[PDB]
Amino acid sequence: KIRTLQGRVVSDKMEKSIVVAIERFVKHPIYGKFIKRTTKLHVHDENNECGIGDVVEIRECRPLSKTKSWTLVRVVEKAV
Amino acid sequence: ELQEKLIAVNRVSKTVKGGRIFSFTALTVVGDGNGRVGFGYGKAREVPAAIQKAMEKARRNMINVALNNGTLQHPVKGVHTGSRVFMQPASEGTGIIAGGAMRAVLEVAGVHNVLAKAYGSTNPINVVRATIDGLENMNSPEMVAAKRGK
Amino acid sequence: SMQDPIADMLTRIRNGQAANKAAVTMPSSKLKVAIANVLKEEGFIEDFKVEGDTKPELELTLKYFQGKAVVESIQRVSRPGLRIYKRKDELPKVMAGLGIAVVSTSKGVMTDRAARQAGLGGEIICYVA
Amino acid sequence: ARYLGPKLKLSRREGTDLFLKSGVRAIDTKCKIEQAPGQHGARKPRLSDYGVQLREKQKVRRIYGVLERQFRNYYKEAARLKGNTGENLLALLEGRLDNVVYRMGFGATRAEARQLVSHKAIMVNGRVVNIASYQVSPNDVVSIREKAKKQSRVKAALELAEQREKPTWLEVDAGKMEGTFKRKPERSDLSADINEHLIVELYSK
Amino acid sequence: ATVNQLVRKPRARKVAKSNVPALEACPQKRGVCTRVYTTTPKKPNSALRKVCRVRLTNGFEVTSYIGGEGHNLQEHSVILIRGGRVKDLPGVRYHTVRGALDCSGVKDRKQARSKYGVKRPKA
RNA sequence: UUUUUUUUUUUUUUUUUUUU
RNA sequence: GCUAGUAGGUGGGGUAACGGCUCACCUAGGCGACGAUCCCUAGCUGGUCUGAGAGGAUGACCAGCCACACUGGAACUGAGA
RNA sequence: CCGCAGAAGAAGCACCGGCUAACUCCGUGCCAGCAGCCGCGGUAAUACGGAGGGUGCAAGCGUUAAUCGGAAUUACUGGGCGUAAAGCGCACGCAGGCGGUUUGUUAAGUCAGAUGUGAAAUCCCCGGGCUCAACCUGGGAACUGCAUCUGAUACUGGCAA
Repeated sequence: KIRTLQGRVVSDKMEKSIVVAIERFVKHPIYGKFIKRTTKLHVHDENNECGIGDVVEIRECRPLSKTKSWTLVRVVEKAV
Repeated sequence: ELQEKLIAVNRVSKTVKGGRIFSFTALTVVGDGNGRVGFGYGKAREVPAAIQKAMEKARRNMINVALNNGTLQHPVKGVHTGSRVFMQPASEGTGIIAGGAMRAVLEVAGVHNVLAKAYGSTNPINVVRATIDGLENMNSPEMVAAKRGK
Repeated sequence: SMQDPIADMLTRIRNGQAANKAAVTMPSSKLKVAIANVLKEEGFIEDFKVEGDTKPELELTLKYFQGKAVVESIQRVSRPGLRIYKRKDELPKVMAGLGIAVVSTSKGVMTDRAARQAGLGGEIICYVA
Repeated sequence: ARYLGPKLKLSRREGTDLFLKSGVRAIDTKCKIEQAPGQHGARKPRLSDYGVQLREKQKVRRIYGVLERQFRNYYKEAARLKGNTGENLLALLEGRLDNVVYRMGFGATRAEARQLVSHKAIMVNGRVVNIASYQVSPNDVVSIREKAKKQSRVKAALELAEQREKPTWLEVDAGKMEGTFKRKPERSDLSADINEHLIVELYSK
Repeated sequence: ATVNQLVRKPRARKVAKSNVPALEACPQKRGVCTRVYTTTPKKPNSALRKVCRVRLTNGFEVTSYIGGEGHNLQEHSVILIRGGRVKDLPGVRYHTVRGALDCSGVKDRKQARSKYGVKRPKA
């Protein structure tokens, strides 16, 4: 019952966190092209196995600090 | 028992060398009440002589409009330089609510359920030419049923 | 024609069919051959054939009645991204009842009538009339 | 407020054989059509394509005696109704209370019949509905009340209608004076000589 | 047929040209009588017509016509203002429905009925 | 495709009604 | 051209419940021409003055919000101010 | 509601061009004057201004402050590029728009359904209670989306080739 977005790893700073931000899949009443605007997917990583370069699946978890909800699940699109 | 009506006229009278000149014109429509409609132009030295010459030309053959029963089953294109034009049938029961600028050309045959007013031009000549020259381009029920059969 | 898949299918049956031919032939495509089929089985064309089976060409017997195009009143209304998806009772009902349109939906390409009766909405390809 | 007269002035422009005064002596011989009813312009009048529908709103407005009020408030719902302009409008003016009682013969003139119905001399199944725009729908009933039922004017109608065409759309009793519409009026046999669709096309001009 | 000359006046006889500048809110207003005049030599020899100025805040100075009969329309008053700048008047861009306050306007003109508001004569 | 034999000539007011 | 506990970690503290909601601290991180600064100008909704109606437009019936009642900011006393 | 007593007690303004609509007999000289698009008056003024009659309509009649009418115009639903206005001498690449078309596969958008929301006065239809118009109303419905799931696969995007 998880909401499973397809996140490009698009920033790394924190020892046990990553930013997997892609487009904001909640739409609104408009012309007829795709919803191509970002949302801030902040994620408590710990294995760090996906690094910089995969696309990762994720799931809804507690904000143990400043709204940082999600955790990692699996590699949707491998390594490039 | 044919039906015989004017639609339009010119004032047509200008300056010259020299004083003034004038003329008398007419644009008229004729029909036969089972379904047949037609149109004709004329001129004379005189008013009714122009109407005469015009109606005499209007009496030529008259296109049997595809009516079944009180009105017609397709928007047949009246193609002209932008008139566009089309008419719209009404559900055989309410009247000829057409443009009084061109209604004549359907009341001479008693077409009782057709509407559309003067679409893209404020001139009765523009639509009355457009219609008769595109009414010849009609298809029978048996022709639309060959076009979608044999 | 690649900027609008599969639009040339409705232009080519207008062109050749005005232009004195009983025939037209072209490469086949993922929606065109179903359109060719429905156009025959309603009877707006006399036949279609498909030829060179392993990489086939697609061929239609146009209906050169009075030397004028049967598909003169036609319009292809759904366009790239700005699609035309309509509900089972929003569908076309044109020419005061005489019809018709050709659509596609959850059972293939078909007429709007046959769509309305199966109770389905769909992709409005063209108003045939 | 429905105009009152000179009542034969209405005939001198609305035209021949009107109901408004049906009955005696005046008919033809003083409504002056074919003689010259408008003497000064009589030599060469004209009409208009709109004007000729206008005189036929006038036909309907004066032959039945109804206000501009009612012409708008019957057309108000005639955009909701399902038939022709002749059903939607002209039929109702033929079968509103002050008109249906004339039609059966409870009065002799189509201007007397309104005065009667506002005077509490008629009912609808018991209802003394002086609100005479109230329209009496089929198989339910309209009667002169007891103490007015054979009262002079009634017999000046019923002995005079006897020689004329009585319609089938409605049925009456002529000796105890009560009735209804036995069907809806029909644009064929409604016997008003009017082109019954002119009065709504007159809005489109 | 040379339209730059032709458009100015050509065959209409109401001729629509009216010049009505200024706005800043609405035209139908109250107007203080500010300071009376009857000065200015013109071609229409305007007689007894005290045409005064109004303290309208509109970006320039403006004036009003006396709008109807009754000779006293004093400088201390405050009447109603409306359009209708007859060809006669230079500078002015309004007239006035002026029988408010004590300025009276129509005196015993039985004919005035619904145009100004007067009662019946002797039937 | 060289085309300066003098430059200028005040406002009016003509104007046979009208729907077709 | 906009950030300041604002952006992220540290970890102290307390919210019925989240968090720079935030202090202190180590470092400088956060936004932007796929509208960041900043101001317009506004009562907004079901409805409806007007309906193929798509547009022009109003927010005011009933209430729903608010927000008051002198300019009121605000604490207390009370389930409820 | 039922007897007396009497049509008794109850109406008028625009105005009258031409717009839906009825016209003349007269005045004052672009006087005074309506001024909405038009039109009227420049000593023969059909409505300026008086008057006679009659007219539209009848608790009504003209008209006014705004703005869309008719009139087609900000146009996913709705468009004109010779015209009003209308492919801007010119395209180095940076982001962006369209990315060649079909197999094996997929259903998030596509579409249909089952179930929820929109208690009550809608819009849109009937049946009625008052004498009844109204009014008082009850009954019958339709609500694109969003929710939670069952499916049907022709597009939209993808996945492997």
